Amino acid sequence: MYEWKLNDIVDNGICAKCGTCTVVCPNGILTFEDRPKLTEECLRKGNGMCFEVCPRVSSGKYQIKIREKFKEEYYYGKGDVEGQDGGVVTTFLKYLLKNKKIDGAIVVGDECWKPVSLIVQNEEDLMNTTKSKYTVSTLEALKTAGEMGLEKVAVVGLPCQINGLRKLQYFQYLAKHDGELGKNGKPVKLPKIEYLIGLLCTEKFEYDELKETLAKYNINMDDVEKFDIKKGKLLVYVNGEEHKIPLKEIELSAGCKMCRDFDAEMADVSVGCVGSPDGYSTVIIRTEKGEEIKNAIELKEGVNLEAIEKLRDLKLNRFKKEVERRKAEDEKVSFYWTADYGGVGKRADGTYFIRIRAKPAGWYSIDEAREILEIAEKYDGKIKMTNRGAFEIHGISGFDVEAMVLELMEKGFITGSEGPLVRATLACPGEGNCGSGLINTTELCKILEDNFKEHPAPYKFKIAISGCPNKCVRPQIHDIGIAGVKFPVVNEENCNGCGRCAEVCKIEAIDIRGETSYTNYNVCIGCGKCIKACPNEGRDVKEEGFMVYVGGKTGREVIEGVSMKLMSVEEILNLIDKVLIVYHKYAKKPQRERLAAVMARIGKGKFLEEVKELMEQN
Amino acid sequence: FITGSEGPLVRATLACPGEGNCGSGLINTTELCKILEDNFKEHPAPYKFKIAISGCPNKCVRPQIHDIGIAGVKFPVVNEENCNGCGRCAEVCKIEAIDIRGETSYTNYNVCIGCGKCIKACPNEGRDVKEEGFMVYVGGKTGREVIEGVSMKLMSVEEILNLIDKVLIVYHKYAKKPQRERLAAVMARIGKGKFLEEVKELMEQN
Amino acid sequence: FITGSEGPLVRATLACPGEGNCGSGLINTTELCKILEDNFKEHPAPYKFKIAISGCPNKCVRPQIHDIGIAGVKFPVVNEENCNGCGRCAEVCKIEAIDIRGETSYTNYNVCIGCGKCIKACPNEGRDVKEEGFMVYVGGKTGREVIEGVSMKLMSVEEILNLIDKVLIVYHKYAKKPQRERLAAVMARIGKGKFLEEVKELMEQN
Amino acid sequence: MYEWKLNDIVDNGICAKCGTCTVVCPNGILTFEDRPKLTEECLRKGNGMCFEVCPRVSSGKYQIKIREKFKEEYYYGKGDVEGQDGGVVTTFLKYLLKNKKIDGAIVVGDECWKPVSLIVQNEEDLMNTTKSKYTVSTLEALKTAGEMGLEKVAVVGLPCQINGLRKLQYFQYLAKHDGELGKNGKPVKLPKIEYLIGLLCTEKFE
Ligand code: SRM
Ligand code: SRM
Ligand code: SRM
Ligand SMILES: Cc1cc2nc3c(=O)[nH]c(=O)nc-3n(C[C@H](O)[C@H](O)[C@H](O)COP(=O)(O)OP(=O)(O)OC[C@H]3O[C@@H](n4cnc5c(N)ncnc54)[C@H](O)[C@@H]3O)c2cc1C
Ligand SMILES: Cc1cc2nc3c(=O)[nH]c(=O)nc-3n(C[C@H](O)[C@H](O)[C@H](O)COP(=O)(O)OP(=O)(O)OC[C@H]3O[C@@H](n4cnc5c(N)ncnc54)[C@H](O)[C@@H]3O)c2cc1C
Ligand code: SF4
Ligand code: SF4
Ligand code: SF4
Ligand code: SF4
Ligand code: SF4
Ligand code: SF4
Ligand code: SF4
Ligand code: SF4
Ligand code: SF4
Ligand code: SF4
Ligand code: SF4
Ligand code: SF4
Ligand code: SF4
Ligand code: SF4
Ligand code: SF4
Ligand SMILES: [Cl-]
Ligand SMILES: [Cl-]
Ligand SMILES: [Cl-]
Ligand SMILES: [Cl-]
Ligand SMILES: [Cl-]
Ligand SMILES: [Li+]
Ligand SMILES: [S]
Ligand SMILES: [S]
Ligand SMILES: [S]
Repeated sequence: MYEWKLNDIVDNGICAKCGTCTVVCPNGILTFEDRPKLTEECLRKGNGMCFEVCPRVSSGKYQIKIREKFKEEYYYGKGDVEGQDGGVVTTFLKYLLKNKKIDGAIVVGDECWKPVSLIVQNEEDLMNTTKSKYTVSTLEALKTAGEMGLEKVAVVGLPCQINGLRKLQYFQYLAKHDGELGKNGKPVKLPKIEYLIGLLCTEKFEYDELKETLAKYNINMDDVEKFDIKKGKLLVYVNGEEHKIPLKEIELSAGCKMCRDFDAEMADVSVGCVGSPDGYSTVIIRTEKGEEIKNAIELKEGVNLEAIEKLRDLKLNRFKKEVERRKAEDEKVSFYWTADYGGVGKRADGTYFIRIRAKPAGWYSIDEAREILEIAEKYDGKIKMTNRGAFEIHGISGFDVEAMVLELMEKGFITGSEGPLVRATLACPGEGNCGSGLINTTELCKILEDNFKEHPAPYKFKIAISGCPNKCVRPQIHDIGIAGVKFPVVNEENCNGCGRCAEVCKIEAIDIRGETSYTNYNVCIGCGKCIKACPNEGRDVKEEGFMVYVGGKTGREVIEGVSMKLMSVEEILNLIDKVLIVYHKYAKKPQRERLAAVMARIGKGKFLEEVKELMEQN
Repeated sequence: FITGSEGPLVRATLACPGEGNCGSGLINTTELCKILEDNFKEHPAPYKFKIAISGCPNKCVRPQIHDIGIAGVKFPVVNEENCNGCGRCAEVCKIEAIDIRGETSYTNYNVCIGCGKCIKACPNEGRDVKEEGFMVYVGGKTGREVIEGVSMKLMSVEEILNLIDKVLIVYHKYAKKPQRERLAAVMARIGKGKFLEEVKELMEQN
Repeated sequence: FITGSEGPLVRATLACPGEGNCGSGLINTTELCKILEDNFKEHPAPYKFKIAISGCPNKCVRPQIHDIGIAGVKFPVVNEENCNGCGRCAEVCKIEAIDIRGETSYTNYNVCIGCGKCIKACPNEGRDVKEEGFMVYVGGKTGREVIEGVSMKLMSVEEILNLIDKVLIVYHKYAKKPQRERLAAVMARIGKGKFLEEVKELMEQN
Repeated sequence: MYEWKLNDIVDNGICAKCGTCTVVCPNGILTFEDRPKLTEECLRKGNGMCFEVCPRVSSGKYQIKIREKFKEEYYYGKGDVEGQDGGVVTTFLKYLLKNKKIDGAIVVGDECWKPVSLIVQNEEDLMNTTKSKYTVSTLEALKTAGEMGLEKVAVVGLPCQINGLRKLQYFQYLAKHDGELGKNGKPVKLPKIEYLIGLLCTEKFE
């Protein structure tokens, strides 16, 4: 009926039926019935925020996870309400409402097992939403919460819903622009999602399919008191009886076959039954927001982690079997999980490139280079050497990306230097390799990489380290630049005006006069060459070390960083850490505002003064 | 294998993956790089001489600060009959050159860098090509000093070959300090307009 | 009295006292300013258009960031038979372009800006005139942005009048936003080399 | 009454009743009856192109005249049709139509001495517009010509109308921006005003 880009996901059985896309539309022309659908013509043909938040187009997982910095602490517990298992989810939501942490909760109730998305603002309304509904649910109450103007909500969701809503939270980083403007010039109205409470999930069903399946076992769904999925069985409690149906005999919603995420790995806290005794819920705490559940539930340790891990593996194997089937039948596949990994980019022709983060100063062992070539050959890749000294492998099929990246990681290689984060530090050969080198660039590069590699930033962030003021790797137009320097001072007792030093100074900073020489320090760049060329011990070291620049860049615009001063390695590490903090503080446009643009916007002195203050608190 | 790219001569030409490889690529950077290498590799110059070719205005290989720089460009012009003000193109323009107004859109050509992104993103055939080709810069460098080359104009491959040949001749004519004076230094010394005028004259005799 | 120097037109030309008034002056700034005013005062342009004339490279009236800039210059060349390496000239060169060596001296022409002071300070007729005249810059501004104009070359007063006339014509031709696009913005938009090439072609038809 | 800034001119007896303001509105919410009138709410409260073309707010005459570079040659004559005086205006308009110099003429007819602004495209319709109508006239047919898509017109106007239409021609120089965009994101549709034929005038009556 209407042209809509996501029809590619929905019409080919890849859609998770999570409901994320239908809550973000600023024109309100999307609704979720049995699937996402347009209620009228979209002038963009679906080229917009719906498509951009869809977790089955692209997971966004790597860029989200490096920001959330997930932990993984395993507990089990029970609350004080009768729930599906322990009543933990509802008890936690009651605690968050009581303590004014949220204005409401987005939860799933039911009308005779037909799920309904609800915005609940009080304990009484929350009590109708306990228990699992094992059929397609939506997130539509998020739109209602936004119409009501609620500031903050918690959302309970299946893994696919958690993944969509993490893309919503991180939209500016993943889509690289602000939320889509509607016809009236304004973005969609939605509450802030303050807590993401995830459910473990192996599958959900279409309501009609479940009801028909039950009818085959002479069960009237309308009469069921409770459903459960335990140990490969659908449990059905009706008329005071427990009925078991093997899950193998029930058709799952088609999109669950394309699913990889069992335990809602991106949630603040994930809750399930696997791994914990009956009557308790398993609780996997991953973030500081999730850590607040400790205040709501008396938690215990002793989870059966292997029971959880086996379901992770079973779900992954199901996904792999379905992808292989689609490959064999030439059916549509959306390679949404390529974004689980750093260093993966999509080429113009729909295959991918994999960037191996450049090693310090571009040194590679022969064995290392041979290993890269062997992996490239195995996957039909083509070698491209980048201008930061990285191997980049081109032409990789979406079907091979994950396997190849994992093989590279097993051999010890890090894929990365892509996306809004600290890119591979670029250093020259430096002292003891290049005859002009004044500092150990390789080791400083290794130190900077060890401390900051792949650390997130509002936009790409690039560091360069040159061994001398020739600045071959261009530190004076990098976000942070370091250049080795060694300034001379003439020794009056020894210099005899022989004249040799002036000959090696290409910038002509030396004045040979009578029986002596001078240095013009308004021109001298501290290359140290005159000190090394003098045969008469006529030039001593005035000052030497690591010269530092902050706030430069190339690309669309050339900006020279602000010259700072000579700094020690400890000071440089402090500086980089605090620059990243102040950049985060003031950046307003992820994936658009480089550090130099933030400094320009707020004032170079103001930005540098705040960095110095944080450094001194360190 | 050819050992080289050292000393006072035309160094290895630096090109990105370009069109058909990078999703942003607008020109065949590899083939143009091969052409420039075939014509000028290891040709002597008063000092090191570096050429760069970027596939689009993101300029990853920094052509705007090379002795000679080329950047692929593709400028848009809105088709008033098709554009409906949907708003999608403005979302892909990171430098915010696009004005969405009512049922149409506009381009601010004092900001637009000709990346072509809006043309590719439009779902309604609302943006056509205004102008496209190889944008050329002359007289930049990095190293001890950062100098942005003089923006020239769009040029054909044949014109670029003529230009590079003539730049090298005029550089040799006016350079006085081999191994110290880059092209940018010679242009600064004698006047950028004087230098480029003489290059143009030699190109026309060609 | 003429009321003016306001709106989108050629504003009052700004000149320093120059030769015979300022001790550093090398050219007759008052007369050149009078000539430019007589030829172009209040002439329309797409946006304000400002000319400055400095008497020497100190550039007190800032010709290097004006729409058209002129600076008087006088470059030295050492008279090898007369220079005795006394050292006086180096003392008056604030930019330190002079190398005193043994019984002679040298000038670093990658630094010398042609102020002529060494010629005047030498007591031994050791420095003669290498080159002198009106150095010209095109396409600078201050205000909301700082832009340095493109260095051209030394020009005659006859050539400068031709240049200004043709710059104004090419500026009109390519300007799209009256009262918003300065000359520098038009040059940036279409390419500095492209703009200056068109100017030269019109100058040659004159 | 709908808020409209040009009410400061109309309500204080300064309005010339030329009609210029009511032809430029890109939303078509201005009409001219006995005076300029808003037919619905203006979101800008009249802060826009109507006010910016009004010759009684600011003449713009200096910036216009330095561009038009008016001469002043005096003649008298008669055409070949019966007019007010010599029939010169109608004859000239008949010549411009016949030689395809314009697609139509904006002229003032009458219904029993009530003036009516007309867009005429042939000699037959032009002949009903001879003679002076000494009461308030408008320029409203410019809007019709714009709706019809006519490329070029001639306009006959009283001095105040000529002054307003010169501001329209020079809008970007005087208002310092492009023509106002309507709610649909597009500017007003008007023909290019290729000829402005002014009438001498000491007064008009209600
Ligand atoms: C591979 C590489 C070019 C090369 O030929 O070597 C590259 C490749 C891309 N760059 Fe870059 N950039 C690469 C170095 C650069 C550099 C130079 C550097 O980093 O030393 C710059 C300018 C220096 C700087 O940024 O300070 C650079 C400035 C950009 C920009 C403009 C950024 C800006 O702030 O102006 C973009 C576009 C954007 O980010 O919007 C971009 C975007 C890209 C993308 C990801 C665009 C795309 O996919 O549509 C390109 C991937 C194509 C591919 O096949 O890999 N690339 N890019 C370089 C990889 C370096 C590495 O190993 O990590
Ligand atoms: C290998 C390399 C650095 C790297 O880590 O990758 C390099 C290495 C040297 N550079 Fe460079 N330059 C290298 C790229 C650069 C660049 C970047 C570029 O070319 O894209 C620049 C600045 C960009 C530019 O020049 O426009 C650069 C600016 C210099 C300069 C200063 C030139 C100037 O005009 O300011 C010198 C010293 C000199 O020429 O006096 C220099 C001198 C040198 C010498 C030959 C100095 C020496 O031997 O004492 C270094 C050789 C050391 C070695 O181990 O190879 N190198 N050098 C780069 C080789 C590129 C290639 O494959 O051909
Ligand atoms: C009087 C003066 C300032 C002063 O204290 O001396 C001046 C006064 C105004 N300038 Fe200016 N500008 C004056 C020299 C400058 C200069 C310096 C120069 O011309 O040497 C510049 C920057 C140099 C340049 O333009 O290259 C300058 C850049 C501007 C700008 C920004 C232009 C730009 O392209 O960025 C504006 C605003 C605009 O044009 O939009 C402006 C606008 C104005 C206006 C007309 C704005 C207004 O009326 O709202 C000011 C009139 C106020 C008044 O009381 O006169 N004025 N203005 C200067 C008169 C010079 C003369 O005698 O002709
Ligand atoms: C379709 C589905 C499949 C599941 N599969 C597994 C599994 O394989 N293994 C496992 O360990 N656990 C699974 N669970 C989770 C488990 O059944 C319990 O829901 C979980 O342990 C929480 O129990 P509780 O007593 O603490 O929560 P309660 O206090 O009972 O609260 C239950 C919460 O679940 C939410 N909810 C219920 N149905 C839906 C739905 N369809 N979509 C979104 N939210 C919903 C409600 O909004 C409510 O907040 C699944 C749940 C669902 C809905
Ligand atoms: C209100 C008014 C006052 C005038 N006062 C003087 C005066 O003081 N001194 C003087 O020398 N001449 C004045 N004239 C001009 C003069 O009356 C003749 O119109 C002029 O000489 C042209 O005559 P014509 O035979 O060549 O033109 P014609 O061929 O007769 O054509 C006359 C043209 O006048 C236009 N026209 C008529 N009435 C109006 C109007 N109200 N508004 C705009 N356009 C109109 C018609 O469109 C037509 O094209 C005045 C005209 C008007 C309308
Ligand atoms: S208006 Fe935007 S969010 Fe809505 S369906 Fe269209 S592209 Fe999607
Ligand atoms: S996976 Fe979710 S966000 Fe994507 S099309 Fe389906 S319901 Fe929409
Ligand atoms: S298996 Fe669960 S988390 Fe996955 S698509 Fe299905 S309902 Fe969503
Ligand atoms: S920056 Fe200096 S030490 Fe490093 S490769 Fe270049 S010349 Fe050698
Ligand atoms: S510093 Fe050394 S090389 Fe230089 S003039 Fe003195 S003695 Fe000679
Ligand atoms: S340290 Fe280098 S730049 Fe400085 S005087 Fe010595 S040779 Fe010259
Ligand atoms: S310059 Fe453009 S085409 Fe080339 S790699 Fe960069 S983003 Fe791609
Ligand atoms: S050019 Fe295309 S993407 Fe942009 S507003 Fe117009 S129809 Fe939409
Ligand atoms: S071509 Fe690029 S810079 Fe220009 S308007 Fe389009 S997206 Fe923006
Ligand atoms: S620019 Fe030179 S001649 Fe003019 S006042 Fe200044 S120092 Fe004197
Ligand atoms: S040029 Fe003159 S002032 Fe300079 S060292 Fe020679 S004799 Fe002395
Ligand atoms: S002309 Fe001036 S800048 Fe040049 S060497 Fe003489 S005193 Fe120095
Ligand atoms: S919409 Fe604009 S032109 Fe029309 S009355 Fe309003 S301000 Fe005036
Ligand atoms: S444009 Fe003319 S009719 Fe309108 S307010 Fe001004 S003088 Fe009056
Ligand atoms: S005297 Fe004539 S030109 Fe003046 S306002 Fe009246 S009608 Fe217009
Ligand atoms: Cl998912
Ligand atoms: Cl970040
Ligand atoms: Cl040579
Ligand atoms: Cl003009
Ligand atoms: Cl008037
Ligand atoms: Li010396
Ligand atoms: S990049
Ligand atoms: S180099
Ligand atoms: S000004």
